[PDB]
Amino acid sequence: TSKKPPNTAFRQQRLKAWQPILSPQSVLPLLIFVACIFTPIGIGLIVSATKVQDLTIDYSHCDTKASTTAFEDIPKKYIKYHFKSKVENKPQWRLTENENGEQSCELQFEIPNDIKKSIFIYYKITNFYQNHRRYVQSFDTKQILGEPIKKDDLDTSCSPIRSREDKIIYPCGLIANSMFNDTFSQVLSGIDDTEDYNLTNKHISWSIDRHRFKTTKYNASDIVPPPNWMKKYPDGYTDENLPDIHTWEEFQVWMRTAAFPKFYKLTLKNESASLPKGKYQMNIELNYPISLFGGTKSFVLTTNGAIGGRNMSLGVLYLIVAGLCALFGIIFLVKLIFQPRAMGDHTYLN
Amino acid sequence: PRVIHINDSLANSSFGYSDNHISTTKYNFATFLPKFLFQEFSKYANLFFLCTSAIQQVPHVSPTNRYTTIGTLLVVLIVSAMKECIEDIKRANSDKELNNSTAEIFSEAHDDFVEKRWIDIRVGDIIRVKSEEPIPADTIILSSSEPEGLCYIETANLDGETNLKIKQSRVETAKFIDVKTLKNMNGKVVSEQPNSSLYTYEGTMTLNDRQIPLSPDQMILRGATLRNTAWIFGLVIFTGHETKLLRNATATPIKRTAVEKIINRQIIALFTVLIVLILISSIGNVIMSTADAKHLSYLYLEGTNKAGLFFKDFLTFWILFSNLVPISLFVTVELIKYYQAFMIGSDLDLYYEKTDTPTVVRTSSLVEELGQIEYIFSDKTGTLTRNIMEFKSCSIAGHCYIDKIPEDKTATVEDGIEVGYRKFDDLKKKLNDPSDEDSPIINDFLTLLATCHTVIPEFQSDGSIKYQAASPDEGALVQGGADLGYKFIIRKPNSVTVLLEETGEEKEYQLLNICEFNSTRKRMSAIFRFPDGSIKLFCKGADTVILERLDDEANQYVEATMRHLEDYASEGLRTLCLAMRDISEGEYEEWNSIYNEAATTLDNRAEKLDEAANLIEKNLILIGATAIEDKLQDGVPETIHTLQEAGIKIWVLTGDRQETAINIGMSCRLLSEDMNLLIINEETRDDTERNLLEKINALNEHQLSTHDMNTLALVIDGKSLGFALEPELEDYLLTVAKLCKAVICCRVSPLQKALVVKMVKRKSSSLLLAIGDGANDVSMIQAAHVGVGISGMEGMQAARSADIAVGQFKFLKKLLLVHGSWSYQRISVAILYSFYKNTALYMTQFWYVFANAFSGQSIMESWTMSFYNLFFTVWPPFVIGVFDQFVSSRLLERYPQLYKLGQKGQFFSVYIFWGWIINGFFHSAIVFIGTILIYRYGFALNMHGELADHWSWGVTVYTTSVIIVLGKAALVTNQWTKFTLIAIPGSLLFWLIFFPIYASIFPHANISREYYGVVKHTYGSGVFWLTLIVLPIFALVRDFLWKYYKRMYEPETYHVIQEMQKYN
Ligand SMILES: CCCCC/C=C/C/C=C\C/C=C\C/C=C\CCCC(=O)O[C@H](COC(=O)CCCCCCCCCCCCCCCCC)COP(=O)(O)O[C@@H]1[C@H](O)[C@@H](O)[C@H](OP(=O)(O)O)[C@@H](O)[C@H]1O
Ligand SMILES: *[C@@H]1O[C@H](CO)[C@@H](O[C@@H]2O[C@H](CO)[C@@H](O[C@@H]3O[C@H](CO)[C@@H](O)[C@H](O[C@@H]4O[C@H](CO)[C@@H](O)[C@H](O)[C@@H]4O)[C@@H]3O)[C@H](O)[C@H]2NC(C)=O)[C@H](O)[C@H]1NC(C)=O
Ligand SMILES: Nc1ncnc2c1ncn2[C@@H]1O[C@H](COP(=O)(O)OP(=O)(O)CP(=O)(O)O)[C@@H](O)[C@H]1O
Ligand SMILES: *[C@@H]1O[C@H](CO)[C@@H](O[C@@H]2O[C@H](CO)[C@@H](O)[C@H](O)[C@H]2NC(C)=O)[C@H](O)[C@H]1NC(C)=O
Ligand SMILES: *[C@@H]1O[C@H](CO)[C@@H](O[C@@H]2O[C@H](CO)[C@@H](O)[C@H](O)[C@H]2NC(C)=O)[C@H](O)[C@H]1NC(C)=O
Ligand SMILES: [Mg+2]
Repeated sequence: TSKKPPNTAFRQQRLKAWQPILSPQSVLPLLIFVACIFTPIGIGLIVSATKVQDLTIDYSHCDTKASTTAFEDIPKKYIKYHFKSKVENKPQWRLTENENGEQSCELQFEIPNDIKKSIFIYYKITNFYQNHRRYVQSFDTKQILGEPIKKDDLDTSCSPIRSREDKIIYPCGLIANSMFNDTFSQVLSGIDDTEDYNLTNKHISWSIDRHRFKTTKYNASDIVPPPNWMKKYPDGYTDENLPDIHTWEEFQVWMRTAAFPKFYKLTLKNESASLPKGKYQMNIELNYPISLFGGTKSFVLTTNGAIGGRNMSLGVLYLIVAGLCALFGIIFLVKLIFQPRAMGDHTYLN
Repeated sequence: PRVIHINDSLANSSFGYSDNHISTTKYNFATFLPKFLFQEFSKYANLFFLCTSAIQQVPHVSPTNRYTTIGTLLVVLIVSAMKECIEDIKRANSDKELNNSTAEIFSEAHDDFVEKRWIDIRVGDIIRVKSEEPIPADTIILSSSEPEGLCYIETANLDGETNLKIKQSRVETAKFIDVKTLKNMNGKVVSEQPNSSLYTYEGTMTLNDRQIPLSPDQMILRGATLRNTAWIFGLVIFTGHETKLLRNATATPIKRTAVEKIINRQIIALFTVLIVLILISSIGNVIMSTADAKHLSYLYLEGTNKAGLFFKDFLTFWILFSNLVPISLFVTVELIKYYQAFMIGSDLDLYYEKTDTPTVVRTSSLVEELGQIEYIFSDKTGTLTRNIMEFKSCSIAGHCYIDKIPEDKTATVEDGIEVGYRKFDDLKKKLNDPSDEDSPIINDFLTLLATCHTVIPEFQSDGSIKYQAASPDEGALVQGGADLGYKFIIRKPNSVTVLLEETGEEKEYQLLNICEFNSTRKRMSAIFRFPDGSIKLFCKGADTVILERLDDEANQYVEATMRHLEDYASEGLRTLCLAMRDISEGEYEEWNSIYNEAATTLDNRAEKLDEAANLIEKNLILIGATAIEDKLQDGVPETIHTLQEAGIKIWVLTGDRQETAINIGMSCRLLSEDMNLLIINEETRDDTERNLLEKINALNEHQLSTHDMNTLALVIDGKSLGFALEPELEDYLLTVAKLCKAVICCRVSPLQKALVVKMVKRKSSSLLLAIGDGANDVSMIQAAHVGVGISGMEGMQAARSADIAVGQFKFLKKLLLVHGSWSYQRISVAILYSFYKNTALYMTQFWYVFANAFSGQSIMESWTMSFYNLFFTVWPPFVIGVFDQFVSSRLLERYPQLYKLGQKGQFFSVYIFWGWIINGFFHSAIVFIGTILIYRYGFALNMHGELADHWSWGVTVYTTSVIIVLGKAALVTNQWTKFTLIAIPGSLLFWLIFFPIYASIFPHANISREYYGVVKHTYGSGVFWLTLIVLPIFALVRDFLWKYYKRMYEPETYHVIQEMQKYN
């Protein structure tokens, strides 16, 4: 019946604790230690990012601004390259067209040093916002897993490209429709006493993509290609022309929505042998027009880095942090030296 | 007409009257949602989020999942619901504990009273309530144990009156004393309807043959209490919520604080900036859709109708940005205030041992206001004093007597009229022998001490007799006569027995009539009949009323007694004058007929009785005066000085004269030996106006130095205060009161203290604190801002209606210095951090509209953003708002000037609000740019050349955001207890352990299909552990440096005090 409150350490707010002191002796060592630990990490990161030796060729406008009878030089405005040695011969290009007006761009460049690391080949697309809200979520996953989804059970995200001419569209999705279809030569054709260099076309997407993208079980009279697939797959889908999304890995790579309009898309790779120096040639079937999205396509050949590939943002951020720390520490030190506080007493400033 | 049978519980049940159960619960298991939902959806955040979730039901608009906002809303709703249910169960516990009590009901079959429960009582039952126990319901008395049929009820719950009321039964029905003869009475009671007018009843009780009338003279309400009677017989006529007192019960209005208004302004600012951001984003979207309509053709946009497209984009951005107003705040601050209210009534330093009464905080909505109080309207009797009385001195026949004579004036100087101090031994020596002339006056005094009172004595088994006195001064007068030698013993009705220890024989005096105490009379008169057969009148009262009604030609010692009232009033001791007169039978038989003239008028008793008594108090003979002292409470001279040191102007309201108030103020260390007293004692209203004008023009014409601005006090009387509070004159008193440091009001009417409080609070910006005792000043507490009720002996009426129940005045030194500074410093930081942690995260959704073509794409997941407000950022706020102390409580009472920091409003303002908001904006932009510079082309992985995606970057953004928020929280904390490590770093570890489990389990259930394989691309990637180290430090270095600079080179008072606490 005793209404006396308990007596302890918690009910009396008498818990043990520690109060942090912002004394300069407890602030300056912290900042100098942060600087001394961020400077080596920063220089190591910028050194690791310096070793990235890659190349990028803006092969756009090859249908109009490129020669036809011979390989004319590519303007320096487009070509970009970062190698251990200097480039002696300027990259060249030519326009070669065959039957049915199937134009193609033949690029020719020179690798001046043997690259020991593995090689990767992407296409960089600029001003193609994949992170758009109407673009990232507009694809069904059940049709990717491989099921005969009925017309009334289709995903509502792919609303415009849904059931054409009263026939269920197989790849209901804006990502599947606008697919990059510039077929690469799958091998770098060596020129002048230089052998070719084969490349791997599969095992490029994520593991979960290869594990989820299962071959469909549709027929051939109920599914129709999207409006952007009528050329390569004419007369609709058949029993043999029915694509297999489990092996067709480029489709799996393109479905992964990028983050910014300046992105890459893995197309070819080689991790089995080194790429020797010499002059190489690459054929690209000019099928994706740059006028559809207003940007600039580019063929990019890179290696691999412990952090990424030719980017110093981490290094410059480390350098900025270290510089701010080393500046403010010395500033406060000289401020307390040349003019101390001399205000430890209260002096009744109430 | 309410026809009520007497002796059959089946007959009155056909009417179907109410039962006896009292319902104090707010909710119920039957009708819970239709009221709780309407109560919850009444603020701003609740309705806003409800409209948001309602709009989030249209297709192709919601950027995230369809249930990302309703989840948190339902979570906080069920949290509020379970808290309300817990409080309802805690109230119903006491409800049932009060309702399951025992009560005795008559039985027709048993022909005797059976013991049952209170809830079983019906209208029409005959009950028998035992010795001094309260009445269960509104009963009409049938009989009683007293011979005539009277009883004494206490009405301290239905009024504030402290005396006992004589409720008597009719003599035509008081003959039913025995329980076995209760069955033979038949009849009905035609009662009135249920009302709330307490002092008016009308009924008609018909007995076996004819009807008797009823009246409020035999009506006992539920809040009353039986006293001085063995048992009574009552007939329940109103029960439950149909009584007179509990019919239309009062409701406490919503008491809002200034912090609530600042929160409202901050929420309005957040809504405005939200509208601005939405407008800017929609403008960007429409201009980019119109300007680049040719390049964005692969998306198959509309183009042909932009009126609907703009509205859809507006709705999308609204749904994306509606999380800028954190609904978690309205629950976090409420739980913090609830815990703070709990942590107040758990301190032993606020607990009274001599009474066993800790601090009881009834309302937790006014806890921070303890840190910003400027005025304190304190009472003298009960609050400052111990409310106990002790007979110290008497002055009779022109002499003066004390027991402990001090040596300053032990020598009676014989300066003509005798002034000085003599011992009580010489009082007994002039008392013993009958030959002295003054000894008949000494004995008429000493019988007036032991007979004129209204104390009911009682014996115990030990023999030490306990006196039951309605006022503690009369009880101290009786105990002073008892230990002086004239012990007062057994008091039966209409006679008084006195044990005389001088002779050893026990006398007796026949009490003829006593007239009750009245505040208009301030007298108490009692005619008596003696063993002599002679009739004498005894009268006690103040010196300001009875000295006009004497015969100054008869007595020769009036100047000595007036100088003894002058040196008594120079010590502040309350005094009473005692008068007597022999009367004859013929005038007593006429004043008896004047009393039966007042017995005929039951409609008018205040006007008739009291001035009908004053017909016979036209002349008296003075015996002398008495002096009862009231001891001051402990710590008060220190607490008041400490409160005045902090800069808190105190208004002391004393119900006495001017000199007594000045003396008790000088003794209480309220004033000083050099404090300018602006005495204002004038009667004419125009003269008071002229005095106020003279004071104000004498004060304004000259400058006020540092010593002059501090050494100023005001002293006002009752009439001057009543004439200075008019709507045309109160401004002068207000502008003259703000200049002084201590106000002392004297002779204040009870119903005017609330008037003063409402006058001060209606024309100022300060917060008041009304502390008092008894039901005489309850209106002062129910009208001020922060009410305080001291648990005392004058009745527990103020303790049940005050916001904070305190044992004594000593505790306030710790209630306003520590539990005010902390309660105002913690909530502000908590609210600022709650705003900052939300704005710093839910702003990247705006900085990202420059990269997704202003489409309104979510950067992070849908469920992770919702969990951010439930499982990751709800523990650091509670720790910084409850378990944090910026300064020790031991080094806080020593320097009360820190209270000024809370008295002005330095730790909580809209300027600091905008500062925290722009700091969050800066951090959001910093993390956004630092992430987009690293995740440039997405090629930041070394796993066989695989790339990142849209989600492995949003996860990094979210993780960096929560790390930076936790780092800022750690930088804000002041004390590193053992409960903080489980809040700030504990949340980080909880997230780092919960993310892989979630991303590995939940995606397999078609709930979060965006985390397929992100664990390898995040943890396995070397970029995560590097950005999580390079970005938080880069964002927190600025705050760290600014805090160090304000702590080192430009400190403040609390900075220096915390420095001295840390180093010493
Ligand atoms: C390449 C180098 C990079 C270097 C980066 C450096 C940036 C520094 C920027 C500004 C610092 C400027 C001067 C630094 C010198 C002094 C700073 C003064 C700071 C100041 O008193 O007011 C602050 C506002 O401060 C911002 O909220 C900060 C203002 C930020 C405003 C942001 C305006 C919008 C920016 C958006 C940019 C977006 C651009 C687009 C990018 C995205 C698209 C690409 C108030 O909040 P506060 O939480 O700190 O309050 C403090 C603090 O709580 C504590 O020290 C004190 O308590 P006590 O002493 O009792 O313990 C307290 O009394 C108070 O002083
Ligand atoms: C590589 O990817 C390129 C980008 O999608 C693609 O270029 C587009 O190809 C599609 C498919 O042919 C083109 O779409 C046709 O456009 C014409 C107008 O130029 C339309 O008339 C035509 O609709 C027709 O409708 C008829 C009645 O329904 C039907 O019978 C016809 O068969 C036909 O479907 C198509 O809508 C589009 O214009 C091309 N350019 C752009 C910028 O989209 C390449 O063909 C593709 N190449 C390969 C080898 O895959
Ligand atoms: N039985 C009594 N008969 C006549 N006068 C009494 C009295 N009891 C008190 N008084 C006087 O009435 C005056 C004021 O009215 P009241 O009786 O309500 O006392 P009070 O409310 O002022 C308590 P305090 O004096 O401690 O503030 C007191 O100063 C007192 O001298
Ligand atoms: C590895 O590279 C060789 C050439 O360097 C490839 O051989 C060519 O294959 C194509 C395929 O149609 C033929 O048209 C050429 O005539 C072949 N050239 C020679 C010289 O044999 C070989 O196919 C590559 N390996 C794989 C697995 O593709
Ligand atoms: C990676 O590139 C190397 C170099 O071209 C490939 O190795 C050649 O593979 C072809 C396959 O037909 C052989 O004919 C060549 O003899 C190989 N070159 C050497 C020097 O032995 C390798 O196959 C490529 N990796 C792939 C395609 O996965
Ligand atoms: Mg009082």
